Amino acid sequence: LTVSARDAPTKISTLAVKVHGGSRYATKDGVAHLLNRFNFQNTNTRSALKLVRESELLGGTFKSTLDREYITLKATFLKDDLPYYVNALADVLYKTAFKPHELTESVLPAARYDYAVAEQCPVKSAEDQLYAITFRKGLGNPLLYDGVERVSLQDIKDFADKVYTKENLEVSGENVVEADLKRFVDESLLSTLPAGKSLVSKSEPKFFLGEENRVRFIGDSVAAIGIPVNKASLAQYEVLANYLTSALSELSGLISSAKLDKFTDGGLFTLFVRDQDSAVVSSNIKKIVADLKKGKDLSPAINYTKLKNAVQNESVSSPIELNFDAVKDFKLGKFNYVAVGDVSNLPYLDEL
Amino acid sequence: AYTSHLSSKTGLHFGRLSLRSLTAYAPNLMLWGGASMLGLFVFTEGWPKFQDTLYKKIPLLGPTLEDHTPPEDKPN
Repeated sequence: LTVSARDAPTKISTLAVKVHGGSRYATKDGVAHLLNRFNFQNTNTRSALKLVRESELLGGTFKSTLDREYITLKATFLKDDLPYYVNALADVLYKTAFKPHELTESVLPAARYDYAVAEQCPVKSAEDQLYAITFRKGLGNPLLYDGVERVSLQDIKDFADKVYTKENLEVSGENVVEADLKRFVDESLLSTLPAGKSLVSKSEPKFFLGEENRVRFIGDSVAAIGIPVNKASLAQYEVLANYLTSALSELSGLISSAKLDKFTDGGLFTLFVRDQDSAVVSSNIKKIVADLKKGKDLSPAINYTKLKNAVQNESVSSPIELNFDAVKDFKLGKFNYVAVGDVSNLPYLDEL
Repeated sequence: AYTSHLSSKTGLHFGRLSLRSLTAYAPNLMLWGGASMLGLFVFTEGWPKFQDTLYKKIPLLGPTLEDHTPPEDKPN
């Protein structure tokens, strides 16, 4: 029940209840996705239609987002309507109905749509293959439900009262008075929630290196490399991710994208090279690894990535507080590799 | 202060029909009643009873409808 807010002299408030309930904590495959798609269905005291048609008249919307670590319950609204929305999110966390007709009419078709829209992008396929071959049973869980292991409704209820506990959530409010938000989160149903355990582990997530996976796919072909990063060398890889996509590097025309997903215990640096024909992807990924196996001086990109980190920490307010100044050089060591697409013409890990 | 609820009402309705649509549709179907009454005034113009009761007291289209055939050149 860490409640934090940040005032502003503006018009739109934004509440968020973030729960450590992502794919990394999922018991079966896709239970976090199904609970996420379940989130704003009907409660025991208010229907899902009544919530939408009263929030429209009060001027605000609800959303809930899933990633590897979090289930985020966001409420964007007009500034002086705050107790309605804290009681709405408290009711969603405490008492949601969990009806099987809601599972079979809304939530399973919504999840089927989410899986079918993420299946067509070969970069999402390569990213989850990369996560799964780097981390095996923690962070390498599948992100979305695709029905390979059957998730019941009791599995969703069990995951819901496993992760919707008072020690496993944060409440964070943009443009909210912090004293009034703290007064409204108690005197609510976030005080009656079970004071469970916090699921985040301060260990290291037990990575694996040198792994490779190849997936058949019709369409664009992607070659992806992935490097697990500990807590110490996090900012060197952020400078590398911002250096490879900026105009400072000669490889920016060959790299489709490059990013570093950060966590509270390290992260994963992913790099994707994607187009429609395997000869260009093979040529480009061989050039990328042959240039990264020699050194790269990352010190030009420090102020650039200071700006980029300020930009991307304006949107989120998860501060990781990185150094950026002790970053001097990079040389590629060992890395996992995923080939998605025309894999009879994409190179293997031997040839990189 | 801070709004915690939404004080509302329902009003009156009986399915698809409200009273708000009745208020919005009342004067135009008064006009529709007038339009079809003028259509009846068209479609009963050759009728003699509606002529001698209604259509021959128009101040300029009154004497236009009658004969004044003399009672001399008709057999009945």
